[PDB]
Amino acid sequence: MKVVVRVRPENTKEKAAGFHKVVHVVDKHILVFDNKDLKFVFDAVFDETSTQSEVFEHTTKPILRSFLNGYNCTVLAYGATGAGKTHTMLGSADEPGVMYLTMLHLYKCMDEIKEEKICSTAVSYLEVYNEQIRDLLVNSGPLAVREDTQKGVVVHGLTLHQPKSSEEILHLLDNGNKNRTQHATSSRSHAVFQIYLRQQDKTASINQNVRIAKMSLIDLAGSERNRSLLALGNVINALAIPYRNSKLTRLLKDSLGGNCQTIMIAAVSPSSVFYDDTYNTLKYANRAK
Ligand SMILES: Nc1ncnc2c1ncn2[C@@H]1O[C@H](COP(=O)(O)OP(=O)(O)O)[C@@H](O)[C@H]1O
Ligand SMILES: [Mg+2]
Repeated sequence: MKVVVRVRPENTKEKAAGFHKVVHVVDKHILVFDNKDLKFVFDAVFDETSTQSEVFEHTTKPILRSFLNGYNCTVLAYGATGAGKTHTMLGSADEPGVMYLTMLHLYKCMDEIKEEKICSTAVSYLEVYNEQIRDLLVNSGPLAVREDTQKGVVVHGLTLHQPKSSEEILHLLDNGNKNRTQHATSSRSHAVFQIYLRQQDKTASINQNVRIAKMSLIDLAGSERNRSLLALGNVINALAIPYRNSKLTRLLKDSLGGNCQTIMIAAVSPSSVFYDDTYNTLKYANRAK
């Protein structure tokens, strides 16, 4: 598991009331929390000026190399409410986040390799709220987690989609985000965007049985002081396995387990009003390595 940290910039109000900053980014790998004057080291640290592109380049852009080699991949956006999880994963109208950037790059990579491999993909978007799985793109009752013969986790009843263009990708993700359980969006909504890749050699037959590769991009529930969130942590400690303890971890039974390429983007607010939130998130992220 790769672990990176994203420090968001303070908002207009926070700056006016200019309280002391609780996080100081030294360089690409090192930050300082706070006294306690704690030095943390991470695979990557993105400061207040980081663009979506920089985050993408150091997160899913490399992991896509693994995805196109048939490895399941997982990206977990973790941290307290207001820290940046959604801006990072979904983004805004001006700055599309990691889900969109990932999808465009995937489409570009599939086009580039068409002389070596035959590809097709689909995506789904679901929520876990209160141990209930809801399809975010079609109004349906809660769904259950099953397993195929090859120990692929399936969500029976989840709809699959094929947005071809930039705008369809944006529209799908926006619709999905608006159907998350409301509070603004509930702080306890986990949102799980998944991409399914079928890939085969040029010379294989068109119905060769091929394992579907899965990338999960996950905007987690807020960690501010929820069986799913804590179960996630039980699994993460463990690894460094209680997958069954929760709906979320059951979901990821095939997507965290050794083999998979996984990354955590710990989002943190730098303001001293979020001292405790940030301290806990930083300790959690430090645990995940
Ligand atoms: N790095 C960023 N750059 C600019 N604004 C950000 C950034 N990260 C978060 N924000 C802003 O702070 C806010 C809270 O971010 P959000 O992603 O919704 O938090 P979370 O999903 O972790 O609860 C939003 O208004 C968002 O636009
Ligand atoms: Mg959010």
